[PDB]
Amino acid sequence: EFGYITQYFDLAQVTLWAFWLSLLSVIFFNRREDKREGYPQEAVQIFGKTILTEGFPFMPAPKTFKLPHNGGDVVKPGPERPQYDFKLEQVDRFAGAAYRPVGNPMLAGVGPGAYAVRANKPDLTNAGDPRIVPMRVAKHFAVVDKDPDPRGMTVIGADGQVGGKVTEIWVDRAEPQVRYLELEAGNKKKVLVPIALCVIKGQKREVKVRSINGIHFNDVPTLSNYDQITLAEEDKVSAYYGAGTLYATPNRAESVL
Amino acid sequence: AKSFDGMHKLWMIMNPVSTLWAIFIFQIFLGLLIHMVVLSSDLNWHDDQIPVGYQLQGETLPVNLEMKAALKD
Amino acid sequence: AKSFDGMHKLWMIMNPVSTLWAIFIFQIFLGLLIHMVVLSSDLNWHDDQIPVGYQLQGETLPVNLEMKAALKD
Amino acid sequence: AKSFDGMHKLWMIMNPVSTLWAIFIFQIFLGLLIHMVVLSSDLNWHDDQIPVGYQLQGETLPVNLEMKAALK
Amino acid sequence: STTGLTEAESKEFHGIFMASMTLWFGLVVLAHILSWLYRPWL
Amino acid sequence: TTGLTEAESKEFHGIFMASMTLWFGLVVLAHILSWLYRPWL
Amino acid sequence: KSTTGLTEAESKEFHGIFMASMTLWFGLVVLAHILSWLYRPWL
Amino acid sequence: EKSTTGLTEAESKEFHGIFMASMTLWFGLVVLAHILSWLYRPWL
Amino acid sequence: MTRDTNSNWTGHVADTGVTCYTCHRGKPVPEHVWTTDPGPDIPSVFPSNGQNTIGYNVAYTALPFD
Amino acid sequence: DNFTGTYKMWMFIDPRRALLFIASFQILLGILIHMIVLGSDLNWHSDGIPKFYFPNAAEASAPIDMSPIPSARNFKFD
Amino acid sequence: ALLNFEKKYRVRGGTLVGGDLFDFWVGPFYVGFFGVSAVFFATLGTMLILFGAAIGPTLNIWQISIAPPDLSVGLGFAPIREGGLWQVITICAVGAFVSWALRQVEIARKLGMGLHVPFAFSFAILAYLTLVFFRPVLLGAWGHAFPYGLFSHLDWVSNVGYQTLHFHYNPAHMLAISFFFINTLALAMHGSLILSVVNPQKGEEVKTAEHENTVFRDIVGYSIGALAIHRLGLFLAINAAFWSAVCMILTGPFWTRGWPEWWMWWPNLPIW
Amino acid sequence: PEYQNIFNKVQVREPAYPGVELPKGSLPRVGKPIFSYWLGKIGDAQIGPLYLGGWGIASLISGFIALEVIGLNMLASVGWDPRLFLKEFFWLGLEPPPPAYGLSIPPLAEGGWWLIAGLFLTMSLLLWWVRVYKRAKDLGMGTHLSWAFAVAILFFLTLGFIRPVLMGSWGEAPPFGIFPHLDWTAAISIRYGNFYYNPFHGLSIAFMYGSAVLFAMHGGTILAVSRYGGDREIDQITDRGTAAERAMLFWRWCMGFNASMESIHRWAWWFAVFCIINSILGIILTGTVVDNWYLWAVKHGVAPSYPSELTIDNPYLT
Ligand code: BCL
Ligand code: BCL
Ligand code: BCL
Ligand code: BCL
Ligand code: BCL
Ligand SMILES: CC(C)=CCC/C(C)=C\CC/C(C)=C/CC/C(C)=C\CC/C(C)=C/CC/C(C)=C/CC/C(C)=C/CC/C(C)=C/CC1=C(C)C(=O)c2ccccc2C1=O
Ligand SMILES: COC(C)(C)CCC/C(C)=C/C=C/C(C)=C/C=C/C(C)=C/C=C\C=C(C)\C=C\C=C(C)\C=C\C=C(/C)CCCC(C)(C)OC
Ligand SMILES: [Ca+2]
Ligand SMILES: [Ca+2]
Ligand SMILES: [Ca+2]
Ligand SMILES: [Ca+2]
Ligand SMILES: [Fe+3]
Ligand SMILES: [Mg+2]
Repeated sequence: EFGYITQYFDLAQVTLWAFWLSLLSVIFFNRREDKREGYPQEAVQIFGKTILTEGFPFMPAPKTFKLPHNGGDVVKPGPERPQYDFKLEQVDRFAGAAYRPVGNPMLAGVGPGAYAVRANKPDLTNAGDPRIVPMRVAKHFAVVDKDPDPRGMTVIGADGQVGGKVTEIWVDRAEPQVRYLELEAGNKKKVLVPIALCVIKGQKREVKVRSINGIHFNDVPTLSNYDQITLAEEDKVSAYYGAGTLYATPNRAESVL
Repeated sequence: AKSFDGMHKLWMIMNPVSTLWAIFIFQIFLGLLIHMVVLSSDLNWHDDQIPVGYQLQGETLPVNLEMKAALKD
Repeated sequence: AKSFDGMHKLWMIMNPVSTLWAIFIFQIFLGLLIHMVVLSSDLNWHDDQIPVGYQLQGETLPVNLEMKAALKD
Repeated sequence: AKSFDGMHKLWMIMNPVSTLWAIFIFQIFLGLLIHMVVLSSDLNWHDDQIPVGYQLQGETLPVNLEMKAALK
Repeated sequence: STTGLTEAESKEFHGIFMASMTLWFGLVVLAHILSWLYRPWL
Repeated sequence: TTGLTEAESKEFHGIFMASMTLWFGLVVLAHILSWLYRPWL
Repeated sequence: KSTTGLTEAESKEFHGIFMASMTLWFGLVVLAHILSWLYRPWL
Repeated sequence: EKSTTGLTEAESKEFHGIFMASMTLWFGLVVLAHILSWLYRPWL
Repeated sequence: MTRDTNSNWTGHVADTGVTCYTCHRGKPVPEHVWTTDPGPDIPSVFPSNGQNTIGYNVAYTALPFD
Repeated sequence: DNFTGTYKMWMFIDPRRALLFIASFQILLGILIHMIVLGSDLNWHSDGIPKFYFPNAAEASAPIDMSPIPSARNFKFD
Repeated sequence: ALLNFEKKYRVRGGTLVGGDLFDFWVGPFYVGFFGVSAVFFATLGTMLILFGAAIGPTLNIWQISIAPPDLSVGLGFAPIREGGLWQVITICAVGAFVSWALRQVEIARKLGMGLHVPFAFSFAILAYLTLVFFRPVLLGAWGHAFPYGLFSHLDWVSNVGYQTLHFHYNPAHMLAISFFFINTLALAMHGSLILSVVNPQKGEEVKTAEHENTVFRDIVGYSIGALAIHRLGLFLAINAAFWSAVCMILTGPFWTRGWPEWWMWWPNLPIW
Repeated sequence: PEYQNIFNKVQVREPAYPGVELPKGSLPRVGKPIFSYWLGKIGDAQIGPLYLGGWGIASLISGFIALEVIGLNMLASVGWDPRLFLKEFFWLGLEPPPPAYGLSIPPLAEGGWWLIAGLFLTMSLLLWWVRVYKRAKDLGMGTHLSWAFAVAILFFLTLGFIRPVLMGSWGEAPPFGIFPHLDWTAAISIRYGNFYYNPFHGLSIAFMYGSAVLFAMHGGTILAVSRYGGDREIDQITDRGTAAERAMLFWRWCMGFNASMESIHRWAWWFAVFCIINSILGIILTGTVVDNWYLWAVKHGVAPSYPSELTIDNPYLT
């Protein structure tokens, strides 16, 4: 009879319902784990008052990370360290309007140039030593020939001008690889540039840094001690180079078409 | 006729060893390819049964024929 | 007659050990390939049943024939 | 005839241990390969039923024949 | 010079390169004459 | 550069050419035997 | 420059024994083929 | 330089003694199993 | 056989029918025919399962070849 | 003799690794030989000696590949 | 609502079209010119799908279907009730997808980061355009594209597959499936490893990068690294999409036999 | 443009790293580590060393016995010729027993070798499971990689052992080939009426598409903030920097909600595991509970209904 039916309820049906309920429930738990960073959120009210809201579903109860080498406990969701001192002016009088920096945009720490407030300790290896270090402190590293050694090259800066010269390489001992280039700038300071913002040309013996301009290499943040770097300093350096992607030229933040 | 004078300067901008290796590898690949392309056409010279077919020659040896006769019984 | 004088200088730009290894490996691969290409044609010399067919020789031994006869009953 | 005088110097540029290992491994692989290529041809010597067929010999033993008769 | 060869070294290399290429093409021509005599394809 | 001087290169070249000539000789001999046994053209 | 650390004396020694071993191996191969030709000639 | 296991020569002698005894006993049991199987169901 | 097909099987060859030329096409032995396929050569104690080869009659698949 | 110093073997071959290899290999080889012998004419579980214990099919053919799934259990195919 | 740390990043600039007119947020979303475009096109497309369901036989969610024109229309313009609605919706869909990608580019420019995500999205867009534009144009008719319906585009997939007798033997199809499977395996291993290192055995400290390398070198003998696994990920997903597009542009335009017969080039090489 | 971070431009070497110290009583690691320049262009350059203990040797003996069996049967199917083996390699296979033999142990050349290879491959994968568990637990880490591996093993055992036993035939299992196992896939869809109307098959396809989507998204997002140190996820988890902040703002602004640097890895875990859970559920019900998936979908109001215009006469009714 080709399509005769004996009974409407079967096992495939029930099992499908069970799956709909088993999904729909890992969504719940994952969405709750999503809110251990950045919450409670700030909802702005009808006439400017700000309250803390928590969303749907609600925030989870705090858990603890025990960091190694007596690096302390981290509770999440927990307290926050205080923001620094960014200045901003709103552009249009409603909660969803954008903001403008008030002073020199490069030295303001807002927009792509914002950074976080991390610990003032270096990241450690499994043995307790600082992880990112110059190649004169890590005496066992060597650049593989077949590859252009950047030490000596110049640091052209996106408008064609010279920034300085490369004098050191900063390596990562936990995973052997290059993280920073150190260079002497135009006013004879020592500044770092991340290796992921550098195009290295071996034959021209140049390093092109498209982010900032040549004269901008004088105001890159500096380090305390030059035998190690801390989490805070990493953030400051990288953020300064990221501010130039929108603030270097006055025409960069200005609608392509 | 003097327009090809500076040609020897080519090797001041092209690396000689890299170029030699590239040429050799390309020539070997092309050799294999052309032999395979001609073997897959009417010009094939291994299977054309010239100057004689050898499998057919083996099937019709008197010893093999006499053994095949005594089996078909 | 004097075009190929400096040829021995080849080994001052090309590494001798790498070249030797490359040559040896290529020659072995080519040896295997040509043997396999000729075995898959009419020139095959293992299966041509020359100078005699040995499977056919085994099928028609008198002992095997007499045993196959006593199974038809 | 004195063209192959310095041949012994070969081992000052080619590593002896690497060469030994390569030779041994290649020889074993080639041995297996040639045995398999010849066994798959008309020269096969395991299945040719020479000097006698053994499965056929087992099917026609008098004990097996008398048992197959009493079944049928 | 981006390859490190001077002009004398380049001249030397060029001499031998051209000689070798000419010899190779000669051998190719000979192979084709033999093939045409044996099995003409056009 | 390979670090070989010109004398070392001359030496290597001598033995390389001798070896290649001997190898090609053996190849020619194998083909003459094969033509005598089973001519293919 | 690529080098193996062997001097010329060590290379001579290695070469002597290598050639002896290869000759013995090829001798055994020839013997195996003579037996196979006597049993089952293939050409 | 050379690959070692840290065993001295006395420890190696001891291990070897017991290893050989155990292997001999195992092979004895194998032979016995095969004699029984041949008595029950001969295969050659 | 041709008369039988032309008269009794019109559910398939409806009023067009067949002649000799439909298969012989001017030759005594037709071009596309078949016989019971033995399969490739395998060891003598191995029975044929009838698949896992190239399979020229089943469109070059690894499906059962006969 | 010639085998006087064989016990020194364990000074460069690790006896722990040796034991771990041998035990594993022997157990796996045991399983393998049993399954190989069971898949032949020497099989001793379904051979009908000293008696067939199951209600087997009365006429079971020689199974081919183009077959359906059987309706009842059966262990006597020969 | 704003996150705890969000306010210092909400600055103006970074746009492509428009300028200061559409540079605001609505709730958590960022709008822009392309935000307006995307919502416009999504709303219009959805409403037209619903109307095409209303003039059909049923409003059951599983059985709605809007079909493309016939093959006799060619690359022309079909009546509204017999194909033109499908054409309008397929214009809206392209508009919405491209708007989505460009909005992503604006956002990434504002936050100071690289354009890897819109670039990887471009390959999904390319596969869609292969199925609705390139393959139909090369074959000469819009009616070679798939209908819009759950369960009803699956009938299309099935019959198109069987137009070549056995679609599993398509080579670019095999290569794409390889990439899909390996991608799921890699994602499982990556998820597991990070979770395992920050959620260790009870009463232990968070582990380090050395532990991550050691575990896979112990199990398998090689560890790719914490930055290269992200690369490997972008690579496997993009390649899956790419070879899907190739496999569909091959079927019909460049090959009309069965797919098993293509592979016949291999055992016919004159070298075995 | 700007550097995209796809290849390593400058490489550096230090002496090989032997690995985190193991608990006392462990075997040494075997092998001397070597370095690969080409592997170092895209990732880590060190190869080895390797840990071989009790469970990973029993595994690797089982697996290689299985491989020898499979290879030799494929080779016997062409008459021992290696030339033909290479010529017709994608068409060869080791085939399961004929379905009429049921669940008995068949003779060796009519399905017994398939049975042997299946048993040895099974044991190999279970020993490997124990190895993976112990390796992660001896270093003090959570055992999350063993849970996912367990799911995958269960899918391998379902199609292959559990479903053939519940059906009553070993001949319902896949063979060991390339084109042969593709043929099995198509045939089991044809026999049980169209897998496109199996709902667990649709859900697993949803999750396989989702795996590709999610991993393109995550790989992109972390390569796009690696200029701010985003590829170092453990530190961004235990001390949130600007890379994590930018990464979570991007998705919040784009689609309205986001995850954190630790939570996205739980989404990855689940998307990879639900795919295979639905795979198991869809195969285990086929044949044993449902005989035609299209008729099931018609009974539950799922299949569309094309207009007819004609009438075709079923010749078995005439
Ligand atoms: C009907 C077609 C003809 C045929 C027509 C042709 C034609 C036409 C050509 C060949 C050529 C070649 N043929 Mg033929 N050939 C046929 C059948 C065969 C068979 C066989 C199994 O049946 C074999 C094995 C060959 C093999 C060869 C090679 C010798 C050669 C290609 C070498 C190469 O590409 O190097 C490429 C590699 C490099 C360039 C690397 C560097 C090479 C260095 C310098 C040394 C290599 C030595 C050289 C190959 C050998 C010649 C040296 C002399 C003995 C002095 N032919 C049939 C009978 N053949 C080509 C040739 O003869 O070249 C001169 C050629 O033009
Ligand atoms: C109808 C076809 C003929 C046939 C026609 C030919 C032709 C023609 C040739 C061969 C050649 C060879 N044949 Mg034959 N051959 C046939 C059947 C066989 C069978 C068999 C199972 O039937 C085998 C096993 C062989 C094997 C061989 C090799 C000995 C040799 C290829 C070596 C090589 O690859 O070096 C490549 C590897 C290297 C160069 C690496 C470096 C090795 C160094 C230099 C030393 C190696 C030693 C060498 C292998 C042996 C020399 C020992 C004696 C001094 C002769 N032939 C049939 C009967 N054969 C070739 C040959 O003889 O070369 C001289 C050759 O030209
Ligand atoms: C119709 C074909 C003939 C046949 C014709 C030939 C021919 C021809 C040859 C062989 C050769 C061999 N045959 Mg036979 N052979 C047949 C059937 C068999 C069968 C079988 C199961 O049927 C087996 C197991 C063998 C096995 C062997 C090996 C002993 C040998 C391959 C050696 C090798 O590969 O070393 C390669 C590995 C190395 C070199 C590694 C180095 C290790 C060192 C040097 C020690 C190795 C010991 C070595 C294997 C044997 C030396 C024997 C001692 C003097 C006792 N043959 C049939 C009947 N056989 C070859 C041989 O005899 O070599 C001299 C050979 O030329
Ligand atoms: C027709 C064929 C016969 C048959 C013929 C044989 C033959 C022949 C042999 C066996 C052997 C064995 N048979 Mg039986 N066997 C039959 C039917 C069976 C059936 C069954 C369900 O029908 C079972 C379960 C067994 C099981 C066994 C095992 C006890 C033993 C395999 C030991 C092993 O795997 O190595 C395990 C090895 C190790 C782990 C390494 C060494 C052992 C050390 C000392 C430590 C292990 C502990 C302990 C000693 C383990 C074994 C227990 C006994 C005391 C031996 N046989 C049928 C009737 N069987 C083998 C045997 O007897 O070994 C002595 C053997 O030679
Ligand atoms: C009988 C049928 C044949 C078959 C016939 C076909 C046909 C026909 C096709 C495939 C295609 C595919 N097949 Mg197949 N296939 C078969 C068996 C298989 C099997 C298997 C296990 O047997 C597997 C694993 C596959 C796997 C695959 C993939 C390689 C490929 C699908 C991925 C893709 O296209 O991405 C590409 C991604 C897209 C097209 C997605 C587009 C994304 C757009 C831009 C974004 C949409 C957003 C949306 C509207 C927003 C909603 C928003 C809400 C707010 C949430 N096939 C059987 C044998 N297969 C397809 C293909 O390759 O096409 C290119 C294809 O056309
Ligand atoms: C439509 C309508 C009625 C409109 C009216 C509303 C009006 C008037 C205007 C609103 C303004 C605008 C412009 C709105 C547009 C938005 C609209 C309407 C719709 C779009 C919503 C949309 C497309 C959502 C789809 C969501 C889905 C299904 C996602 C699939 C993938 C998925 C399940 C992901 C979950 C995991 C997540 C959250 C991944 C993101 C994520 C990844 C991938 C990381 O790598 C990462 C790394 C480090 C930290 C964080 C992260 C992170 O969060
Ligand atoms: C020539 O080659 C040599 C010998 C030199 C070695 C080389 C090896 C090579 C080239 C191998 C090539 C292998 C290939 C291509 C393999 C292809 C494999 C594929 C794609 C396989 C796909 C699927 C197979 C599956 C899913 C099988 C599942 C089987 C299972 C789960 C078996 C279960 C059986 C059990 C648990 C045993 C029960 C038995 C018992 C005794 C209890 O029954 C009562
Ligand atoms: Ca010829
Ligand atoms: Ca012969
Ligand atoms: Ca014999
Ligand atoms: Ca019994
Ligand atoms: Fe990650
Ligand atoms: Mg099959």
